[PDB]
Amino acid sequence: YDRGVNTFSPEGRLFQVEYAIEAIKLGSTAIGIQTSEGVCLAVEKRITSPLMEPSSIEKIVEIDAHIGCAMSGLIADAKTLIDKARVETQNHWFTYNETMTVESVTQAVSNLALQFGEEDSRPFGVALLFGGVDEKGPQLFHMDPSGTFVQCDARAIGSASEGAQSSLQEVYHKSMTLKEAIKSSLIILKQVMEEKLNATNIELATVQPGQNFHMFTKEELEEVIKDI
Amino acid sequence: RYDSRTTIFSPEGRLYQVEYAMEAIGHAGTCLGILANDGVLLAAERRNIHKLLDEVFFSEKIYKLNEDMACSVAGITSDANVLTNELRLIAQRYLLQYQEPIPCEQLVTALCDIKQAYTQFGGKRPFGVSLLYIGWDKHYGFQLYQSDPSGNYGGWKATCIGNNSAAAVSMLKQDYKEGEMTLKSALALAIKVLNKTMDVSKLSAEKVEIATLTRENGKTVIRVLKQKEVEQLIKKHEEEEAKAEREK
Amino acid sequence: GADREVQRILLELLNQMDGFDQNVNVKVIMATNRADTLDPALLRPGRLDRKIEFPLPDRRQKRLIFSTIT
Amino acid sequence: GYSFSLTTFSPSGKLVQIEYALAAVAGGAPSVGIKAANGVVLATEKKQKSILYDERSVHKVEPITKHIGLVYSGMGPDYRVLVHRARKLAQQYYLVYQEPIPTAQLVQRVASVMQEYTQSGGVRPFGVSLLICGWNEGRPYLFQSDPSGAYFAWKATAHGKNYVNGKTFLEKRYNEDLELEDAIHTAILTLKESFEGQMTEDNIEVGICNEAGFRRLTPTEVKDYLAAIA
Amino acid sequence: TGYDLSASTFSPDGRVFQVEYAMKAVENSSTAIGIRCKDGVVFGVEKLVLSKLYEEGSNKRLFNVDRHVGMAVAGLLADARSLADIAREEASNFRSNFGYNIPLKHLADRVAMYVHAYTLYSAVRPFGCSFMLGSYSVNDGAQLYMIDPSGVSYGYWGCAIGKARQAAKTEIEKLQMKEMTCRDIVKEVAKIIYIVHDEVKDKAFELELSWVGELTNGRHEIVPKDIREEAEKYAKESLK
Amino acid sequence: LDKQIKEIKEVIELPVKHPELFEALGIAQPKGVLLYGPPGTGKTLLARAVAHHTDCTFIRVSGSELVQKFIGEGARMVRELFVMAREHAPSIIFMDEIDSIGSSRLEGGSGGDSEVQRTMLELLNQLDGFEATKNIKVIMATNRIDILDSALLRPGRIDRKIEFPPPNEEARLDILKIHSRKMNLTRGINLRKIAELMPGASGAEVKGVCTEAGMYALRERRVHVTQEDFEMAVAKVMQKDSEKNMSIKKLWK
Amino acid sequence: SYDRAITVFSPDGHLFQVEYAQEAVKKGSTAVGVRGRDIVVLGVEKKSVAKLQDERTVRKICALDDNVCMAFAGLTADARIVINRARVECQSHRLTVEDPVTVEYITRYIASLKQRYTQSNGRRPFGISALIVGFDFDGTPRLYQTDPSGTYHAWKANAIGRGAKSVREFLEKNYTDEAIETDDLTIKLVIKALLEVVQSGGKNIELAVMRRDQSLKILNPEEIEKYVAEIEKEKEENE
Amino acid sequence: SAGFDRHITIFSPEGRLYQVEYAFKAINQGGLTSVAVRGKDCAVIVTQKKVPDKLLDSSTVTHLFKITENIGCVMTGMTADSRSQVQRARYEAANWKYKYGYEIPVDMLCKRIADISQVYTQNAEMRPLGCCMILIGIDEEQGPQVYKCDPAGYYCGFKATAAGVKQTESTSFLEKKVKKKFDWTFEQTVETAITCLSTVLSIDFKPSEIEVGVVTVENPKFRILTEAEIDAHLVALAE
Amino acid sequence: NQYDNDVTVWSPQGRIHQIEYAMEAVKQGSATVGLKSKTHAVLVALKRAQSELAAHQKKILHVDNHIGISIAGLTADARLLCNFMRQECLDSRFVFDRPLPVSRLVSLIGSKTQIPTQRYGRRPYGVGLLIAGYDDMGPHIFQTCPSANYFDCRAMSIGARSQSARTYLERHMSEFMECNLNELVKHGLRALRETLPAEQDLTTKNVSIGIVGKDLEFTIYDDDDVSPFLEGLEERPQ
Ligand SMILES: Nc1ncnc2c1ncn2[C@@H]1O[C@H](COP(=O)(O)OP(=O)(O)O)[C@@H](O)[C@H]1O
Ligand SMILES: [Mg+2]
Repeated sequence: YDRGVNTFSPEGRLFQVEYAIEAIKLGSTAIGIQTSEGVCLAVEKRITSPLMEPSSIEKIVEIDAHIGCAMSGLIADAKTLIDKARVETQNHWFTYNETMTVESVTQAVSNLALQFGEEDSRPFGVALLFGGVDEKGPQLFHMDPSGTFVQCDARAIGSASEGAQSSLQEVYHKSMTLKEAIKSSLIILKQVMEEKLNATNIELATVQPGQNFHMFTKEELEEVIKDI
Repeated sequence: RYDSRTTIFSPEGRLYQVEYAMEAIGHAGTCLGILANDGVLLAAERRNIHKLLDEVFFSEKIYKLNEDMACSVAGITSDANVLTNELRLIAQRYLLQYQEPIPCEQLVTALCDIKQAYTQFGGKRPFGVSLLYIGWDKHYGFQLYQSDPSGNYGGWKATCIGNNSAAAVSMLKQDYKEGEMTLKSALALAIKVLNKTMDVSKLSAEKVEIATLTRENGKTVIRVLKQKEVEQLIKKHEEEEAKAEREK
Repeated sequence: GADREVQRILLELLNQMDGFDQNVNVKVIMATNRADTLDPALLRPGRLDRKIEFPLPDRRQKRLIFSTIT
Repeated sequence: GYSFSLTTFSPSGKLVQIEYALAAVAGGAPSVGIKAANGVVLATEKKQKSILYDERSVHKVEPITKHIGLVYSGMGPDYRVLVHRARKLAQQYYLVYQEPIPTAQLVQRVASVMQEYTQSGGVRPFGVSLLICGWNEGRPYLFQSDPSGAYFAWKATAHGKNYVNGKTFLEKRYNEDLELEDAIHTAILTLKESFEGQMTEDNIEVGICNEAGFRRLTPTEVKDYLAAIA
Repeated sequence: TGYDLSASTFSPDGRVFQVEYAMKAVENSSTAIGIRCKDGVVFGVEKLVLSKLYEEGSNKRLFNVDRHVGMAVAGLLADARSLADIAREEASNFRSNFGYNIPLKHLADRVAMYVHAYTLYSAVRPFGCSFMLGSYSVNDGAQLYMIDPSGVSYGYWGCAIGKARQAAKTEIEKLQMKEMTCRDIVKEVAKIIYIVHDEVKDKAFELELSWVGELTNGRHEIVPKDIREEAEKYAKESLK
Repeated sequence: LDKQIKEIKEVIELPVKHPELFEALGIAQPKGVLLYGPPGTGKTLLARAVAHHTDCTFIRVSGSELVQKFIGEGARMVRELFVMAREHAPSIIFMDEIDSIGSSRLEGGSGGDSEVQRTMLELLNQLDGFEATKNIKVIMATNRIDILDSALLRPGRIDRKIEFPPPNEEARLDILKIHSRKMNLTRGINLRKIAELMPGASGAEVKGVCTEAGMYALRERRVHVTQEDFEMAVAKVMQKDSEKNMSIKKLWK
Repeated sequence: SYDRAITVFSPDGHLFQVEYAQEAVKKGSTAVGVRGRDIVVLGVEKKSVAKLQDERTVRKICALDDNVCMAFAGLTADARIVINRARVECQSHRLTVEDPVTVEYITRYIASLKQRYTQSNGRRPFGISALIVGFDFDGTPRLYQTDPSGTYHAWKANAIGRGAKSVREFLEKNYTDEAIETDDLTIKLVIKALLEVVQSGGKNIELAVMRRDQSLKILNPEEIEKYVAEIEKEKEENE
Repeated sequence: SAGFDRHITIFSPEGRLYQVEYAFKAINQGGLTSVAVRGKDCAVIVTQKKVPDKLLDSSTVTHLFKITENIGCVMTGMTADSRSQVQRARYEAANWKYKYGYEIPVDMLCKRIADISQVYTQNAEMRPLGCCMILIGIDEEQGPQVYKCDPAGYYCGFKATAAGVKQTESTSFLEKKVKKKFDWTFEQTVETAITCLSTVLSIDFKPSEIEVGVVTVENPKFRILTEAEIDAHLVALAE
Repeated sequence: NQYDNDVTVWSPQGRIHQIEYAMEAVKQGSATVGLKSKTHAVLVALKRAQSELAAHQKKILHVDNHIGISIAGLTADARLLCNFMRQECLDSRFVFDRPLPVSRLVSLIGSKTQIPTQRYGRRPYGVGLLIAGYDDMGPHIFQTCPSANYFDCRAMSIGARSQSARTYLERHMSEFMECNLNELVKHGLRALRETLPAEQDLTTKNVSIGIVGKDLEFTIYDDDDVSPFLEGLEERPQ
């Protein structure tokens, strides 16, 4: 029971995509927090060398002027999923002129994820976190290679996701201002994951219902560094 | 198993099947493109050894792509035949589109590219044929090229593949000549290397097949050497070795 | 592995065939059903001294066999 | 070995399945084809398992064209599918070029189809060795093709069971200036050497290409050559 | 294990040993008998029913092949459903093309062709079901054909499939099945089904009767045993 | 084998017979030699001769003998083989057909070997660790060196390579004379013609041809051999009587 | 479940075949690209003209655009294939799109081609990595690297191949954060890197320069030896 | 031995296709013999109708078929394969009549069936049909012909050689019957066939236990002999 | 096992153990319960929780004004089947303005699930589905399994720990037949309660409801809708 997803184990589990979850594990982490003020995503670059352009690693992306994305796992498959999410938003908006619900974006990307043994390749070894706003609420969602997705208020994916997830669970509540949730995320990432914060290997992206511009955080981390 | 399918790398990244194709070429009949100026030649001795062999074409190793293009054959027989037909087809496409002769490097790259494409896809066996090209074009004129099963191609002024290919290129690098080394000296050196590589004492005329391209009238001619010219060429080389003996 | 092992079996057999020392009077005889097979390396004359055929008994020979047993 | 799959190479560079096909060849029906000064003679045996088998019901020498005769190594059904393909290919050439197909070119196309069957991972080659006699531009041609897709020209050759004896026979029992009658005599003599058991009009069949046309021998002529002669 | 892995490679000994697993699969399912009476064919099928969580007539094993063609199956139920759809397709194709009713022999041979073709391809497997088709053409008579997972189509005056093929056939053999009329045949079928392990070890089950016949106007119908339940009384009287 | 015997004489005999130069030069002595060539080309014969002349003991263990049916046995057998090597002190170690374990290994499937490689790396450690390299050397033979791998060949390991090509005209003459020295020849024998009529001889097949001529003499109860006997013995030892028509020019050219 | 394939994962999730492609790239020769203040320079080594061989035919540096150039290191057959694809893509993009080609778009195209070639059964991945240098970064120089995993990144200066471990550290040793004034200085640094050639001779290094506005520029061996001499004079200063 | 027999499109080291030999091991189909005889004006085929159970309708149990008013067929093999081969023959004959305007000859029909078996033998897509086949037909002023076609993909249609469980005894009996010179009438031909069946099977041969098809130049319409004719022949040979 | 890799190979047992492993894949999912009355058809699903701050996964799906489903299995296959029901309901309404009868839809689902079970190199959809519907013929509750067998059932429960709920449903089978909507939904809630361990009881977090009726369209009830349903129901004593 090793050739592919088309084989069922005696316990029913398909012995192909558990390795896809393990492929989620080998990737660098990503954190997402859902707050009433705004939905935020934090991401570690795992930068090999400073000669690298840090922005060249697209582990934090802008799906649309109302939704951003982070993810863990394989970067190429992640980029393909991001490309589909962007073209889906473009097509749906250009046709219906209504804003794409972030949950609908997750649905479309998941429906693509169901294209390895469901038609006529292999599971997309990457898990995604979406943070967006819409006319009915600001939301954060998570999805995995299996094509399932879930609404989360505070989610961690990738390597060492357990400890970061435990800290995120312990610090989170339903009435946090986005500033306090952001700061808790930064201090947690600092203590558990690698080191003190710096613009070279960490990235942040926030979304607010009334802000379709500057979906990222860039060239302003300075005020954080002295006051973290 | 890694070596069973062409699309699987070794853990070191090497591909076993194309390597097996080259070790196959190791069995191929000795054949070389010799070092020549104002002309070129593609000598290819025939491994066919039996009395009742008719050799009615009088050529089974060197195939003329056009009056300005000739190619050698060293590999699987049927693969070589289909590949030569594909060479003629591709040259026909280029000529029919442009009404101009195809350059040497462009045709060589096209064949090597389709070979690589065939080796790349699964369920398909790599073409176990390496070959040589002798040609003249507008851009570079006289050119001799070597190509392998993987789709790799390169330019060589004098090269040999097949049986004792390493030894052949070794003594070619040994008594290497350059510049004033014209076509006739190329025939002499080809005769020398063929007598050295082959185990036959007093190498027989029918055992060897030689062709050469020369720019006549600017329209060029490719002549495959008949029995008589090979005969006095080999006889002259024998008396040349006798002359080398006379020095002692 | 079975194929490699049978090849080593054949090679060891040939090595022992050429390797049994002089002044040892061992004889080695092999039976076969087809004999159109069998590696010519084993059929090499340096270690094969005679090849004897045993075809199906025809007339006369069948008569002799029947008489002998009966 | 590397024979269960057709589309892979062995470490030594051999594709073992096709020499397995060649081993199926030369285990089949013995047959001998020689080229005389004027014509080309191909002879093959007709000996079945039981006397019930009406052998005239199954010819083995088949005229591809009025100027082409064809014989196989013994793989019957594969020979039949290949001979159907060869006949259709000869017809295509005859209509496209408005001229009869050259013997060498016909063998080239047949071997090209043969090579086409020497690839993929779900097919097998026809383990048949093909002897083709023909007349082209006043010249006689004898060619041999093999399941590997290769083809060659022979003044004289043989394949099938006990083929090495036929090779030695045509080595010493041949000269290129043989007349047609003496060519058929040489063919039946090497058939006698290669075959086991006597022959009559029933047991052999022969096709001869002459520059005017090709024709397969009637069994009566086959007995005339084989019996009361040699 | 030999070469008994796919139904396209001819295993040691002419027996494939692959379809002879489909016969074992058919052996697993409960019995189902059928009797050709004077004017019609009666299909009596027992379906084991766990009364727990049931729907008193769910997933019934009687299906309509054609307005006149009835059928019974034993073996895998999903294969039975799919091949019932296939038989309906074939009957509709004949009806549309030829402009009149399909003979049962031709329908049976085409369904057997479908089964036999599915037995062969490597990428597919033979059906794990054996079935029995009945019809009545008022023009010439009644037709009946039983086809196995291998695709063998043979006629029976009376036949059976399932877990008690030989026992049910022995029970049928002493029926005066030459001449009587389907009405008493319904009771005969019911008591024959009940006599072969009605509920001896298995807790509960349900009996379904299909009927094609001249007195039934020649179309395919489910016997309305709700009237006086005479066959049910006979089957339970078969207690001793 | 004069060229081959001179190279091997240097590489093996010079250290054992004259260690002082290596002590004078400071460099450690070379450890072992690999031999490659067609089968029957006197590789084992030459190794045995070197063992005899350098007065060192001869120990032979074939690579086919190394495999065994159990894990943990090839390692044990190789290590104890070198235990006999050390306890016999001045000696030479022969691994005939080391390519049997110096071969391609199964790269996954329904099974695997994993033990041929293990015996290889054990031998590789033993000769790499230059275990008591005082008057002890190793020698191995491989048919068709191409199948062998470079794992044993890596620089600090076995140092020298030797080629054993098929005997040429003069070599065939020498082998014929050597093996027919015991034979009862007759005037009119012209061994040069027989040597010419045997192109591409394998050396051992020359021993085959003289044995065949003797067998022809024996089956006629003659204790003497003639030119005709060798001439018809060539007809049987030519070894292409089963060849020249397995379709070689075709599908391989 | 070990690798044995391209479309299955090891139990820990790694795809071993892309790693094997990475190793196949590691077998290839050195290739070190940089971008300077305004110009981009490239130098390829280990030409090893085999006497009878003429070096020019292999074309270790190939230009497929109005302005873009570098070969792909690894197996040169895949290099020629992707060369043909890059020619087709650049010409088609220039003919079809309202504006000409940019380096980012062609880099993404190559990465997507490699990914789509990897993402299937029975399709051997392109085991070749490359270093792309382009001119139209809004009239600025920039450098990308392409990895057989179907991945692309944007370097200030990168090295791939046999010296990937070494020269990168060399880069990390002296890639000046001051933008290289007199980009000839960056070319001299590239020559110093090429002194770390597989043969280390430096007499057969093939070099290209493009000033982000110019077309392809090729450096002859004598003028490249001039920069080698300047680098040697700088090195002799330690006295 | 194992390995060259797991798949059809693989040759053995001796060149033997194992699977074609395997397919012959179901042609046995214990119960059928299919003796075919040719006489100076007739062609007869007879098979051993071994009915295993009483409840089956004997009409459906038949194993002889017809697709041509002047061509008769008898099969010996697995029943579903037999009926599929019969349907394929019907398809081919219907195509031939629709195309050429006249019905397919017996020789051409058996050749087409054998070619179908051949193309399924050469390609691993499908299992070859496991059943042997015999036609009887008439060729214009040329006579009666009996033809055999087997899963080997080849045909020899000759004189007899019944492809049933009693292979060698029946074949030798037919040889011995033809090995002695004698006339050949329809009654004599059917007598030869029935004597062969009786001597190779040694059963009492009740009329319902066998089924006979026949063609004759006197009336070229292929017919199945009635049980009355079968019993008349049985009593004629019994006395 | 030699004969257990794919659905195309038969076991000597007269079985295909790949289909059985699909059944195990189904029972790996959490429990879902379905029950119908002469008035309404109701289904309830145990929504598995992922964390104390993540949404409990939806297990009741809704595609028709009169048909709904509850899934137990791989979400991929279940949602593909849900999109399939979307397609069929839509073209049926397009063809003859008829809300598709649930029985024929379930038969089509079984037929389309049978195809993977007979073809090599294609996994069967390893999900079990409970279907609730109301049509011109009556109320209806079905189940569909990867063995492509479809069943009609008054009461039913699939997934992990389903046996206690199945026994409870058997016991109250004598009740459902004339039970009203509230009684039926409360009995379904208690049936789902039967599956849970002692410490786990019915809560709006893990409970999802889906109801179709002769006078009401099929609708799904969740936290804010489930909360009125749970209040007033008997608690769980020890
Ligand atoms: N050049 C030679 N001179 C004398 N005898 C030879 C020569 N070559 C081969 N032989 C004989 O042939 C045999 C080859 O045996 P061996 O050395 O084991 O061959 P290999 O080393 O190839 O296995 C030896 O017994 C030897 O007597
Ligand atoms: Mg030796």
